[PDB]
Amino acid sequence: HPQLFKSIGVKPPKGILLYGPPGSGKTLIARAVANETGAFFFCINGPEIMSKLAGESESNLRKAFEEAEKNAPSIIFIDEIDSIAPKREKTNGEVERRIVSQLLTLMDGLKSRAHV
Amino acid sequence: KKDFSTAILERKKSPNRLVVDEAINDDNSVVSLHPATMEKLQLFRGDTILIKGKKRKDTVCIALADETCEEPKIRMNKVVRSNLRVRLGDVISVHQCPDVKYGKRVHILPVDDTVEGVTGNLFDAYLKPYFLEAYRPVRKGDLFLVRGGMRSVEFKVIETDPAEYCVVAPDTEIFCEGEPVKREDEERLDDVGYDDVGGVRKQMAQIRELVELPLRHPQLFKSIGVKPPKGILLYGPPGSGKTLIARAVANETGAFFFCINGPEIMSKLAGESESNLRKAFEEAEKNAPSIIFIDEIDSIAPKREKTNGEVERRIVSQLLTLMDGLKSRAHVIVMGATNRPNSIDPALRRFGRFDREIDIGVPDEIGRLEVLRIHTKNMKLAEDVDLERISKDTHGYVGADLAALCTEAALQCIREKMDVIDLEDDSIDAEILNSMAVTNEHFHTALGNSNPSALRETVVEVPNVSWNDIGGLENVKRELQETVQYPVEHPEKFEKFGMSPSKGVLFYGPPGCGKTLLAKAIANECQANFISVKGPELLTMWFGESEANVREIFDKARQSAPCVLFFDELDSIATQRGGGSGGDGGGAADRVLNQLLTEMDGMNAKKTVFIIGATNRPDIIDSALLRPGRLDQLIYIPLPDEDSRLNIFKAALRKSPIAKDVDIGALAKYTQGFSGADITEICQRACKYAIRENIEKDIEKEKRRSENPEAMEEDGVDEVSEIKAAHFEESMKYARRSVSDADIRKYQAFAQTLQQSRGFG
Amino acid sequence: SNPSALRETVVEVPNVSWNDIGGLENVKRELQETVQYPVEHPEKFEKFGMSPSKGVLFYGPPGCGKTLLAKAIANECQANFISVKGPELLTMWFGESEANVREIFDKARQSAPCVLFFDELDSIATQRGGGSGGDGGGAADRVLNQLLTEMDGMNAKKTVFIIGATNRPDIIDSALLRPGRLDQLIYIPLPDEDSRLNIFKAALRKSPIAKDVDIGALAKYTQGFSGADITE
Amino acid sequence: ICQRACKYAIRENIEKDIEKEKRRSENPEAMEEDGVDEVSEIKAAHFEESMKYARRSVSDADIRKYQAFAQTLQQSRGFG
Ligand SMILES: Nc1ncnc2c1ncn2[C@@H]1O[C@H](COP(=O)(O)OP(=O)(O)NP(=O)(O)O)[C@@H](O)[C@H]1O
Ligand SMILES: Nc1ncnc2c1ncn2[C@@H]1O[C@H](COP(=O)(O)OP(=O)(O)NP(=O)(O)O)[C@@H](O)[C@H]1O
Ligand SMILES: Nc1ncnc2c1ncn2[C@@H]1O[C@H](COP(=O)(O)OP(=O)(O)O)[C@@H](O)[C@H]1O
Ligand SMILES: Nc1ncnc2c1ncn2[C@@H]1O[C@H](COP(=O)(O)OP(=O)(O)O)[C@@H](O)[C@H]1O
Ligand SMILES: [Mg+2]
Ligand SMILES: [Mg+2]
Repeated sequence: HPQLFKSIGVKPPKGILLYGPPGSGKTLIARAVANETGAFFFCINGPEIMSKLAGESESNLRKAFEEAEKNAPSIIFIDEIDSIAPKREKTNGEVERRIVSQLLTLMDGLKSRAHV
Repeated sequence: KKDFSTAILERKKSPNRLVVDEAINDDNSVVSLHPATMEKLQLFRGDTILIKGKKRKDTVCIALADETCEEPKIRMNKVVRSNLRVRLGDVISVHQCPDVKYGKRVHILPVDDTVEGVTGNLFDAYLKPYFLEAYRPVRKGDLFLVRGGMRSVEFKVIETDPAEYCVVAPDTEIFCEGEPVKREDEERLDDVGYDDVGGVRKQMAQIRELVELPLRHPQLFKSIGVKPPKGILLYGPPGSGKTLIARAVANETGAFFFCINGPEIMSKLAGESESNLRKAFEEAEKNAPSIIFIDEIDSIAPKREKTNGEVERRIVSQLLTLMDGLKSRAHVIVMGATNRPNSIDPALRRFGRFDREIDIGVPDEIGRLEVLRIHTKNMKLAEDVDLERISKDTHGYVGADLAALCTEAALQCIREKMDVIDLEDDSIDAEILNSMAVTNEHFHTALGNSNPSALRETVVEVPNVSWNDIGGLENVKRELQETVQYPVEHPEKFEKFGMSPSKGVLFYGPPGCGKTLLAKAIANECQANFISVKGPELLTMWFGESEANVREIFDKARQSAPCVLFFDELDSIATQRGGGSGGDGGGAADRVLNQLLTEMDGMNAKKTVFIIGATNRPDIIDSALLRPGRLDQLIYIPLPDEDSRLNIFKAALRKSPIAKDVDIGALAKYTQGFSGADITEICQRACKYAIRENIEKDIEKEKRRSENPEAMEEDGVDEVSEIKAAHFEESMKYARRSVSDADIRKYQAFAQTLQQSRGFG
Repeated sequence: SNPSALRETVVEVPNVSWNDIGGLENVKRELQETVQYPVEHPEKFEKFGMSPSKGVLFYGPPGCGKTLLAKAIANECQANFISVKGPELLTMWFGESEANVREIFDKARQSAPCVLFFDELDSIATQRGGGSGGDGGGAADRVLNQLLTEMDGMNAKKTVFIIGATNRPDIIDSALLRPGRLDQLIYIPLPDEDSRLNIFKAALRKSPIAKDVDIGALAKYTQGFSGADITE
Repeated sequence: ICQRACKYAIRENIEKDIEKEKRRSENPEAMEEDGVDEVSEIKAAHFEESMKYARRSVSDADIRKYQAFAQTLQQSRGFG
């Protein structure tokens, strides 16, 4: 129902961060919402993206974002952001910095909405 | 004289610019002036004039005359004003167009939102009848509204021949050329202008003086002979409006823009960033004048110690080498946004590189009100939104948090109306989908449902606490005035005697008497920026950030002169250096004390930045802080007496109703030597007893009325409910003083120890 | 089987009501008019102008009915009750460390309204005297200052109440008694003859009692006994 | 003491200046008379006012302590 937000004039939020104890139902809640709302759900696992070779991880993330923006409406359930985007107290891994910056750039370029 | 620190923003009066307001005539190409305006401008009947508005927008309109119009107003209708991106009460320039040049290969196409369910043909019923031989001036891109019946069809002028502007003559051969322009054209709603940045009127003034003047007036700088600065480095709390200010000042000036991003460059693989930066700079230089906004510059040039990465070092070196090469003087201005001035690699702070630094701090009360009024110009507000109280309630909210608050308020307003709307489909009724106006209750709910983001930030403020609501202490007030205001307000007269006043005061006395109140009041009266720093904050931030705060506090106090820096609770750190001290905590306390002593020996050398400290027990204070300079001046804050107690009682009860039989003088005589804050606690306890009595009475009356429904509304209504003598009698009997006679005797003993001048009476 | 998240924080509404305690009638009235009214009837105070006080320090003999009082007031207010003891802060100072205390207040801020409770303050609120400071064993230098800094920011929030308890009112530092940080002080006394009668009735409410036992005789016998001793 | 006298003198100077300005403002018919601001030197009244508040930075025991610490190094006094 985008009509309400068109009439009252507010941009709906475009990001949710579920956090809680490990094994408490976060993935289940996300999957239930995706299946109940009938949207084109898309899953990006943490270690799965982080386990691939250099250069391939950015390609996978870019492909996933483009595919989600291709079949609007869509959802991109990034899983375990702790693994792929850790807190940067001190790190030197070039692949880690590249993947974090790629995620930031894609997230900030997502502002063209199209129900993502 | 005038304050010229913000001398660029204000307009200059001219007989060529007028004010915009409403009119009567409703033709798409007419505006009604007063004949005196035409006489002053040497304009006549039927002339087609050019109107120039905000964000470099302009149009052509036919100017007619009427006596009802006022000379300083233009009487602009709604459609043209919408095309000019202005509102009533703004300034619009006027000129004359010599070349009408009726168009030949014009193009006129409609808009999607008005052709939905269109009645049918628009060529022979909407376009030709009202624009053939109409001689209406037309400018490319104008969204003009026409009616060929009940339906109003907006039209966008895709193309004209001549391209800029023309007149719709019968020579125009175009029909409704099929394609309706979608609303996406207004999706890029002319990006950001200047009215979309509000709350900061000095930082924007500095940015304008550094950017818009070099790129639009090289004559002044060439005449004076000064080399204008290139590097600019915005910084402030995250989400406070840095990128927005940069876009506002770069899009309004009309210069070539180039928005480099931090992670965007960093995301690319090694060996490409070094090429991307060089290509970006070489492209920007080629299109003088040029602005290069490098967002999140802290990501691509971090502190070298904090990275120890080869690729990071290489990209930093490439950036430095490129930046030093901007001396071509080809009007290339670099603006590197960040949020921590201490986290940037210091090699970028040298001369030639980023050297001007501007702090986009958190907005104040008027700033928050202005941000709210800017953001709520689209929501369907109700007729009871009181934004002044909303702005006053919110403290520590940066602009982004205020935008989130407005969005949350609208979401709450939608949620409150969830009873009627279904879930399978929507659009149950236009009227039901209408109304739903956001009232004050939604704003209160959203304010209670949200959190700030700048509570820990040092709020360099200008307190509103005046001399009043303190009471008594006339001698201390006058001594503080002579110590503070005169060296700031009249610095030239002290040169006549050549005796430079000191730059420190110490406040010692019983715990709680208005020690911070006097400092805040004098800062308010001098209108100097006030900074409140406490001992616990420094002690915890030492372990938080490895003592990278104490120098920063003095730097932020020095960059805002005049300033009355205030240290509260020196008793934690400023204790004398005992011989039995030990441990990490004592070491940290002594390190903080020594760092403070080192900084005060340079901040009190010059620059006239005032320092006032307050301590609860003076004899335990280290004797280093009483040497000449630093905190030499000593002031004792006494316990208030009967007259002062009456004054403070009146100040406390000024904001609350009081019964006329409560002899406040009898309360003053009732108390003796109380600790200032205990009087406020007595007032609060009286208020609590009064509230309990009033709520009990109301609940009993409601229960009585519910028990007997037939008892209609009697004359009994809630009165003023003044705090009567019973409340004070019940409260004062629970009084518990905070300072025993031993503490005041110790303070008096110390005061007399210092006051060796007792024999000079 | 054993839980995997037993060490997680506690956010709940305790089931203890006024009837679970007895003898503290005046303290019941005072706590009601200090906690319940400022949240459930807020606009009256701005009607009178002066703002209420946020924070209450209980002091009394060990085991005399302090924690039960906080539970009861949280139940009456129907606000989330977050309980953080003394040693937990010290052991987290070497776990999550510096940010840990902040996190607690954040979970107090996001779960408004709340009644944050600090028991065993004597372990951390030792006075900042001449012998204060010390190494990592002297947490009174770090956690006390961090707690003061965090507590000075809660004044802005309308309803996040702070309650502390301590058995050693003498050793408590003086920075926790200035207005803005635990302004009010309440003395929780040892239950007296009527109070001991009520507490014995409350303790034995859950179990059958023989017909030959007189509660009054036990109450007169047990004069000077705290609540924990009656329960024992 | 000298700085206190200077500050009191500047207080007197600003008070006199504002008094003259108010007198001129009242009945603005009063033109620019010959009462121009004088040298405004520090007067004996200012010094006497300041003297009544000056403290004493050295007690009666520290002087004797320093004298003893010096005298223990001056043990040739008995043979001088
Ligand atoms: N709140 C819940 N309601 C119903 N089933 C649940 C709930 N939480 C967990 N489960 C079930 O428990 C199992 C594991 O939960 P799952 O949602 O897969 O873990 P998770 O919380 O996603 N793990 P983590 O990534 O550590 O947060 C599944 O079979 C779920 O159906
Ligand atoms: N002073 C301001 N005036 C008007 N709008 C503002 C102001 N400050 C922030 N905003 C609003 O804040 C929203 C987003 O803030 P923005 O200025 O984009 O964040 P930022 O501070 O640039 N982020 P970063 O570069 O990550 O520090 C926009 O919708 C702006 O309208
Ligand atoms: N004479 C007074 N006039 C106005 N307010 C007072 C006075 N004395 C005490 N107070 C009140 O007492 C409170 C604390 O007093 P203060 O002197 O700030 O204590 P401290 O010196 O410990 O900071 C203030 O909020 C103030 O409103
Ligand atoms: N008024 C009371 N009614 C019932 N039990 C009480 C009462 N006061 C204390 N108790 C008993 O005291 C115990 C809890 O004491 P607590 O409040 O934790 O004291 P402390 O905080 O000193 O440990 C409970 O087991 C309870 O049975
Ligand atoms: Mg999971
Ligand atoms: Mg930015």
